[PDB]
Amino acid sequence: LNAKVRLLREELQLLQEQGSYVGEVVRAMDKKKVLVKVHPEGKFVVDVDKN
Amino acid sequence: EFLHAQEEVKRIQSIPLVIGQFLEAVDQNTAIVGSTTGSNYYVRILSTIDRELLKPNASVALHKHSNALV
Amino acid sequence: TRPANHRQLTFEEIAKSAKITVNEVELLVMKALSVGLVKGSIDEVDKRVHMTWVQPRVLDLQQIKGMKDRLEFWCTDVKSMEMLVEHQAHDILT
Amino acid sequence: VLESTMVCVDNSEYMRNGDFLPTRLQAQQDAVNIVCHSKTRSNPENNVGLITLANDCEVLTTLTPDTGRILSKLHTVQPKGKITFCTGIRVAHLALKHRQGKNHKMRIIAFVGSPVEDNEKDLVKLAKRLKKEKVNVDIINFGEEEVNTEKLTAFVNTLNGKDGTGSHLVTVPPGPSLADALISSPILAGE
Amino acid sequence: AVQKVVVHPLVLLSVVDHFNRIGKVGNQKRVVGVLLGSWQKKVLDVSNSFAVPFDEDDKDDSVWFLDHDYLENMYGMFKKVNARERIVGWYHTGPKLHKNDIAINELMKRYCPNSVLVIIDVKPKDLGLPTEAYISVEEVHDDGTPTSKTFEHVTSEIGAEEAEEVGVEHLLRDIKDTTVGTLSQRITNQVHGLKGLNSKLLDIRSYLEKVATGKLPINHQIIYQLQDVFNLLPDVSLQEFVKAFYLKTNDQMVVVYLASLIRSVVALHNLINNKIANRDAEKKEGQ
Amino acid sequence: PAVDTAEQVYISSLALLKMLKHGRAGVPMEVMGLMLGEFVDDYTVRVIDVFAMPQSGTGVSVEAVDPVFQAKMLDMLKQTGRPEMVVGWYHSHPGFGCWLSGVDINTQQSFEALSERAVAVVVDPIQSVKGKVVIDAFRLINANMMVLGHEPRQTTSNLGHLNKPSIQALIHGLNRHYYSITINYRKNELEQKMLLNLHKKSWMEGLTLQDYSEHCKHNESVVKEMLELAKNYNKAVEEEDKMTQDPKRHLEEHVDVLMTSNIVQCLAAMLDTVVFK
Amino acid sequence: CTKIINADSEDPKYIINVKQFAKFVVDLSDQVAPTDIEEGMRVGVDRN
Amino acid sequence: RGLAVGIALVMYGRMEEADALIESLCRDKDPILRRSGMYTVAMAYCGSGNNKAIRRLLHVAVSDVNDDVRRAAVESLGFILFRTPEQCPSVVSLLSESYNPHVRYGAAMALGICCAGTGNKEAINLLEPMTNDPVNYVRQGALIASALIMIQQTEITCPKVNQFRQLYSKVINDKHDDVMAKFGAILAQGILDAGGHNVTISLQ
Amino acid sequence: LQSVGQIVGEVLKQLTEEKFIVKATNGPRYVVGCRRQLDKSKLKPGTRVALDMTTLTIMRYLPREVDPLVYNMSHEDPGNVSYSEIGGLSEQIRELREVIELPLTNPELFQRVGIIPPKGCLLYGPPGTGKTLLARAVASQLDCNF
Amino acid sequence: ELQAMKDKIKENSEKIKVNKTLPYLVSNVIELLDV
Ligand SMILES: Nc1ncnc2c1ncn2[C@@H]1O[C@H](COP(=O)(O)OP(=O)(O)O)[C@@H](O)[C@H]1O
Ligand SMILES: [Zn+2]
Repeated sequence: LNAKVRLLREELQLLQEQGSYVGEVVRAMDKKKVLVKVHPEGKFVVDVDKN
Repeated sequence: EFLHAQEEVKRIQSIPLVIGQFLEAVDQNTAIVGSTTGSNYYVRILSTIDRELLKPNASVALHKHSNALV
Repeated sequence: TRPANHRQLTFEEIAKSAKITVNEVELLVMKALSVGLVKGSIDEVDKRVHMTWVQPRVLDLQQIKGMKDRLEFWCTDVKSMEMLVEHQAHDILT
Repeated sequence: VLESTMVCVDNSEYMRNGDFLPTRLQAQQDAVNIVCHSKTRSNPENNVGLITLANDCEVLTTLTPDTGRILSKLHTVQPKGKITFCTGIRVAHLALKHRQGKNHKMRIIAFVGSPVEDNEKDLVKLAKRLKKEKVNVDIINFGEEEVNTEKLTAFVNTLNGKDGTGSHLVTVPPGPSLADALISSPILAGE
Repeated sequence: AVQKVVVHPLVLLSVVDHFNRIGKVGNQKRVVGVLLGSWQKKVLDVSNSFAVPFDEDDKDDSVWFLDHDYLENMYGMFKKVNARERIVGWYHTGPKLHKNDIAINELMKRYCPNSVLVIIDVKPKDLGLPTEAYISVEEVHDDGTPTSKTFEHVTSEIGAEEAEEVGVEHLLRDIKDTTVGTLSQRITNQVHGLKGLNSKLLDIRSYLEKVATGKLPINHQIIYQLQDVFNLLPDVSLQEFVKAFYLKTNDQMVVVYLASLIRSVVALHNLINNKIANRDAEKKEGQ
Repeated sequence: PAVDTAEQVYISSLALLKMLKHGRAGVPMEVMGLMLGEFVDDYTVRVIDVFAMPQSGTGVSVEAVDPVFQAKMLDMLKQTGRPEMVVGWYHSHPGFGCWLSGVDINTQQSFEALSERAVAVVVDPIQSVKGKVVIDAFRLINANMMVLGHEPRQTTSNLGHLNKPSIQALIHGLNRHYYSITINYRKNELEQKMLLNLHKKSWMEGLTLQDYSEHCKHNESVVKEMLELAKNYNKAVEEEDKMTQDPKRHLEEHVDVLMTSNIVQCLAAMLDTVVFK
Repeated sequence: CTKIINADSEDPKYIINVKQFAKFVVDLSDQVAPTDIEEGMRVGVDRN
Repeated sequence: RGLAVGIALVMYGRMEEADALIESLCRDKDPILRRSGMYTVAMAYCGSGNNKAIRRLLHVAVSDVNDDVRRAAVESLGFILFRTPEQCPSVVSLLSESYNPHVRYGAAMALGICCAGTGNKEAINLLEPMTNDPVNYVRQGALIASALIMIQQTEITCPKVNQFRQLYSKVINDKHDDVMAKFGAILAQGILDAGGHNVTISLQ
Repeated sequence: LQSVGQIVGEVLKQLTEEKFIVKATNGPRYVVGCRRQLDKSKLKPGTRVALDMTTLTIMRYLPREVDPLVYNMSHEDPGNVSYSEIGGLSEQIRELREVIELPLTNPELFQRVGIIPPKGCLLYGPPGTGKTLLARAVASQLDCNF
Repeated sequence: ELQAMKDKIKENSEKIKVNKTLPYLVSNVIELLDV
């Protein structure tokens, strides 16, 4: 039962968290920075995370 | 306490949802969708949506703000 | 006067009431029904009348005392069965 | 002089009396108008309210510094019913208690021309209680003087206690002019 | 007149806060205010309220100082803040009426034609709603008795907009019960219903005893209503009803029996799976 | 004397209900209002009640404060018996998460200049959907301290934290310009009871009988679905055994609903039939 | 800017055609003279 | 909070003469007073294994609405059970895998207090997975409890102390680590090295 | 002040009784709910709808779109000519009036006879013997939608 | 009552002022219906 409840709570938290855009990598310019174009709006240089 | 959890699930699976197209299954309980608003998102699949019935380029309904494939 | 338990009325007892032979108690009950005072039905095959309504009227203190006694009995029964049910289901009541 | 006042106006049937030209109703209306004008002109920061004494007492204007609204509201008062002076004075006392400004003197002016039907014992007890709550009652008598003179004197004496000149009684059996009498009354002389 | 009135949780909490405020700042027997809502047919919806200064004598029971100027000022202010709300009644937090309530309702009827009085019991009961709705109707009693201006009960209910409803749910999440029928909760609900019925019968019985002994007068409408109750009592000793009841009980119990059979079969299958898994695990651990 | 990360705003139930009502009573407008309450000592903001403000037309800004209205209602409520100062201000951000814009920062700066312990409360009526009340409380940071490098808010206790700051606020300056405050609710027992009264079920509802025709129809629907699920369950178990779940779960749900509904109605029927005679 | 709606003497009420976004109406303010500001050429609208 | 802890301290050693005050506090509506009641139960039945107190603490730990009270109840349970250190893990293990992070933190601290200066094996085993949790304060409590349990334990006696010392060093030396987790690790190192490896922690 | 505009859309599928798939024109497509006072039966695919801005609920239906061509074609049609203004062609009036009017007004004649009502007629002739006028007269007499 | 009516003229005027925050939008009036 505890596993069931924990799974449901994690699912609730993640769903209540918003979504995420999808982008195509134009070029991996510089370390920790990635130039990515996201449809439809302009192309941004993103500060890539650690993972 | 396990009750109220099914309740919150059925409540997040509400009426004013937005239709979209499920493009690909990136991984378990997560996938890429394209909202009919005209933009693509990488959202989280709710549980119990018959992954077998969730075929590529299918018509899905997403939470209006979380865009989750409810 | 007749309670709902045995509210069935008979042509013969109506005749023993206000003086009329049992060939027009039907018409009397019909007039009551039409003017809209009592409600129910008439089964003249067995010569009885079923009532399920009576135009309420102002009453007397003795009548109210009898009604109070009846409600005493009803409330006692209600309390008894409440105690029974709560005692029986004590281990699931939230 | 910082002050919060309540004009208690009687509107019983006896105000139909035509002795005061044109009628007692307009006579007392002009009386309240003039007294309110004088009191407001004296330290405008004072505030004024209006109580009507009818079969069931009523309040038409809570403590306010404006006299125009008070006069406009009073203009519609009509003669009707009978006076209930005890309820009127108690309502006035409650309103003074509720007055927003606590730095004021608790005064109540009452045009009480009528035969007041109240017990003497409770009458004097209420007068003494009002003295305890530090009330200044001004009483305008025009009407059944022969009936209410002793009771109004009891009011004044009990409220004054010793040297308590704050409470006043002015009686005008004749009807030359109510406004003239009130302006030439000792209550308004100090104002 | 108005047939129904529905109060809002916002009104309830405002009233409770007003009473607690007055009590904290000084002991008092009542607190009074105005009720703003909207009209949709004869179903009033009290969507808001606000206090007004008020005090009265407990002995004479005829002297009080409701502040009509305060009332009109704050009504205008609330009109400015939100438009679609108008004076529909007044509330007081008194467990009992008083000889003044009629006079204060007379005062309020100037502001509203169909002014509704609402008695709100801050003290929490356990059976019914905490709000009672009354309306003053005076007419020539067709009963031929002397006519005296008095109130009349009005059907009351508690209802909330979506906003207040989400708010109250978030506040109550700690003790909120499951929004679904669970067997234990349903049994408890039947027990509570029996509690309520017993209490209502006891109250009616106490009134009947009072009338019979003579401490009160006799209300013809009350006697008529209790006559209708006793006359509407059903008969459960009739054969043509006993047979139908037995039939329905048997149907329900066949459904229950099939359900229990399926549940037992599933439990046995689970136990078989557990036995197989345990034996496999022990064999693997040994080898 | 630096504020520590233990200060907490105790929003009354009345305050929260009024705020959310006003937000949904004027969405999509940026509704505004004051928050009457009393700072207790240094770590509490006890928001007794909130204060609706007329729609000023110019969105939300200091120009919408309407000082005459504010002061006159302050005095008038004080007369009513509610003597509290103006602790902070609330204003909605419909749909656009919870955070402060430039005008919001300016207004909060004015409030802090008036008294440097007030708060800025943000409520989102659209995203405060059933079961979620997305509200936030904020206060500004001082540029001198930020440049000096000393942390904007002291941390003497494990409280204050325990909350995951929203990425929206992080982007809009959840720490560069301002900082969030924990929100507690002062749920009195009496208020909790009076709220319960909302969906509290009357004894009529408790002791009533569900319609028998609809009851039989529902029983048939569920029993037939259970039959189909039983067929599928057999197929699954047989294939599993031969080779060496969802049908079982659905079967359990259906059996549970059948049992509970049937037993409830039967017991209610007996209670009624031997209570009403 | 597309038009000045005759400037209505006072209260000019200019019309703007923010590209690919929308068309709006504006008072502008903060400039010297409602007429010497602009007639039909590029302009910088404030954000909110 | 101060009054709660103070009342609990006052009613120390009184095994059974306090039951009236425990009942009153536990019935009270204030969550801080319920927490005071849990602390009072612990101090009253300190080092007694009194099963009435254990039952009350446990029922509060799974029934009450205030997560602070739940955590305090679990810690008080540890206080009750320290006298038989091997016995507590059998209880607090089931809580340790709880959905309520406050309950998890309470389980961590209860295990730490119970098996302080004992070097128990299953206690450390339970703490480890908790030492790897997504929540912050649960990790903090797990680290501190492990420090309490392993204070003055050589690798030979407890073949996990080296692993936990390396874990403490790692968790301290990190970029993205949560502040509370780092704080717990630092205090854990301090406790494990307390007294220059000459002082242990024992409640008896 | 206390009114706010809705969102014009068109239903696409009557989903579960409360769920309606509505496509907001020049925008996305939602699944929305229907408010209390509405005719779900009236709501059919292709019907216009006024959704709410915030909650996206079907506030009320709206009649099907009107093409600009059909609007100019129908809503602007001045026809007012009595049969007396068609001097000749009394017989052709008989046949036309019969076929057009009589099935419209008093179809029970056709029902009693057993024949199904007619639909249309050709009305062909040399360039100007009078056809537009002959149709205008019947349109005016029936005062129906021409 | 005319003074109160003038005050209501004032409240109407301020309502117009607040609701006429000039930065409007421009839109076609395509279609036109009524119930
Ligand atoms: N029988 C008739 N009576 C009166 N006018 C006629 C008759 N026949 C033709 N006309 C005239 O001839 C014109 C024919 O116009 P129209 O009907 O538009 O073209 P068409 O004759 O090809 O149908 C009309 O304006 C009408 O006045
Ligand atoms: Zn803002």
